[PDB]
Amino acid sequence: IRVFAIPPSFASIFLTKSTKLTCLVTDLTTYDSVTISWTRQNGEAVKTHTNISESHPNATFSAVGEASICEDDWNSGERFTCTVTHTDLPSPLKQTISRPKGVALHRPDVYLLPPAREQLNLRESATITCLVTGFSPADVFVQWMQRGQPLSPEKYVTSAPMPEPQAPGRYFAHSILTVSEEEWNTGETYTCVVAHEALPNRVTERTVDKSTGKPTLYNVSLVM
Amino acid sequence: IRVFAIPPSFASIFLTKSTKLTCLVTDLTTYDSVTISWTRQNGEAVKTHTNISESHPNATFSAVGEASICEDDWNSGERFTCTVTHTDLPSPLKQTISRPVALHRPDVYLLPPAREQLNLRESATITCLVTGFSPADVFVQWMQRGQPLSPEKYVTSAPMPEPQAPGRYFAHSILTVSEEEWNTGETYTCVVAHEALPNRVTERTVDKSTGKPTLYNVSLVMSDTAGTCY
Amino acid sequence: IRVFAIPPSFASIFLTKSTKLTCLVTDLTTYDSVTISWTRQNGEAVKTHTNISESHPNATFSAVGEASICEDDWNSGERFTCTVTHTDLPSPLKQTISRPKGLHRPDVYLLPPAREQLNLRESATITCLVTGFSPADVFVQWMQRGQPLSPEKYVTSAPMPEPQAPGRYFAHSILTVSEEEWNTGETYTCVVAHEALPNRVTERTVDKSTGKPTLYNVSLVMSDTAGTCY
Ligand SMILES: *[C@@H]1O[C@H](CO)[C@@H](O)[C@H](O)[C@H]1NC(C)=O
Ligand SMILES: *[C@@H]1O[C@H](CO)[C@@H](O)[C@H](O)[C@H]1NC(C)=O
Ligand SMILES: *[C@@H]1O[C@H](CO)[C@@H](O)[C@H](O)[C@H]1NC(C)=O
Repeated sequence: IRVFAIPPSFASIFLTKSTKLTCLVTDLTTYDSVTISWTRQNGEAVKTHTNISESHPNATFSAVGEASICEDDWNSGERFTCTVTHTDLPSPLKQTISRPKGVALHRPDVYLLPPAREQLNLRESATITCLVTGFSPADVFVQWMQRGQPLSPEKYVTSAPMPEPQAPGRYFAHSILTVSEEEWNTGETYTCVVAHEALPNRVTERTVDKSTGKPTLYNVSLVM
Repeated sequence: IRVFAIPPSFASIFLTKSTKLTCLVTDLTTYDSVTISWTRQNGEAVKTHTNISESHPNATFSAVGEASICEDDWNSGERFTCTVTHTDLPSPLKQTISRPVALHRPDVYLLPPAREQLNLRESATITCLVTGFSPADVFVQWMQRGQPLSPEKYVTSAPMPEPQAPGRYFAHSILTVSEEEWNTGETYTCVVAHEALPNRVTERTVDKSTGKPTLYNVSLVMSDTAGTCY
Repeated sequence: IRVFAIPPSFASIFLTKSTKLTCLVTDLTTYDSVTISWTRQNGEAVKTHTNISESHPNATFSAVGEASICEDDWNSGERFTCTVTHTDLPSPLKQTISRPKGLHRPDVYLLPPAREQLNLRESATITCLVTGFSPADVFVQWMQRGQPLSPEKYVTSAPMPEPQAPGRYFAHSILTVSEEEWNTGETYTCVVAHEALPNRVTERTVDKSTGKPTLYNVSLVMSDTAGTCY
């Protein structure tokens, strides 16, 4: 008799440029032929839903209802409801879900930290992280692109959001990039883009090179 | 009715300098005569539980318990079971917790702040990158010339598993400090204690003198009439 | 008729992480049918020992016995008594050994090698100086990269009180390294252990050029019109 719903975060909408509504109903009795539907605040009908998940091997039934709409409807303020109806249910339960509004809105600050000098001494690998702090809300999406070509999602893992101790309403995140030491010698800019709902373009990247953190080495002056 | 028993994490052992295991009962009604105890592999005298809770906001009753054991009798494979004889359950509830993997020495690296970060002259962040270690639950803290900092100042991160390495983990630890408190000192040695090192505890420190790789310059002067004494 | 006893040194509880008490039985006649064991002031069960020593050819009784205990029992205040009964001396000989019941943090000052040693192009000596710590009997070890070196590579000097401060001590520990291995760019950190630091473990690392950037100011003059000055 447990009902849950995962709201569509900004990190998932930015992937396919389209929001998706999902509902997770677990801790129920294993039975088939379960009707899952979505109802709006005004009762307007929703689009066709399919791709219903099966039951878990541990005697747990899970039903997922997919519904794709535009970002304007989700940002307008309309509230949805994951209605679950079945024979064993004495009454059709309801659960509302929407986008919480009324929080802070600060533009993210990207600080691409250069790799440490001692890391390159081993000549084994090199982990370049992208420090992003001072943003609201949390759960932002970051990735890496190789001269415009995105890399595989497996290489980079987004750190879990966590509130900043020195800030009342800001968060921070990390995104490492494990690459070989010999690779970061002929370019490898590794632009760190950030997805947030405060920037005018919602995307901000930084361009670096091998001689980024190293200051000038020559100061030769000519006197004539 | 579920009973949990959180094993003593390595982070709490080093900080408190004393091991302490907790085994409490949950999902129980508001009944009295609820006693708890500790049973070892063979069964001997244990420490009496103290600091009993009162109640919970969700209309339930619980009783936590702590004991005092040694550190050598934990990594040898010994098990500790907290047997609770509930009044409403004819069968006593027993929870056995113990410890068993590969061991890799952690790698400690300190990342200096970026050049563009100091241009704002608002705050400075120092990250001590720790990667390639096993198992998880590693405690990372910061100090200042031998004086430890308050736990509210520095906050560690979660032990996210390394994607490239199938059996390693990486952690992060930020330290937001003022911009003016960086060019006059504040080494902020990154002290980290792990259970896969010959010396257990290791620490590394960085400062502003780590850079400037012999920034030399040669004055090229020719066909000039200065009339001075070099 | 005197039974010696070796107190648990701080240098022995860190290298092996196992504090064990041992009382040396000497100055007695060599005979069989003897009872050697350990007793505690509390009055609980005490583990026995093994590895009985041989017989001294100079007609001197010798016996060694060690038992494995925990680490918090010695620091709590519990006393351990080693009583040995001999046929010639029926009177028991009680040997109560306990740490004194009553402190400054050590300072690691890694002295860089001089230039005269490198001029001979034979070897290089790196010493680690630690001053201002109490009490004595500390442990100094050397580690390379991520593993310790051989025990014979470095020898730790005996503790000696500071002639200036009556409540401070100092220790010395040198290390032999070739010139080629010194200019490679290694660390050769000095990690010690003390019973007063918040983490009890500290280490300091250096490099070939870690003190100052050592910038240059050389000027190249190729003008034949600018005269010189005496
Ligand atoms: C060389 O650099 C130093 C420090 O950067 C500076 O003081 C000196 O004036 C420079 N030499 C010349 C000829 O400008
Ligand atoms: C080198 O610099 C020092 C101080 O910067 C100065 O005293 C000295 O005269 C300089 N050498 C020459 C040859 O001018
Ligand atoms: C030494 O550095 C000073 C700047 O501090 C500069 O004025 C002088 O010309 C330098 N001496 C040389 C280049 O011989």
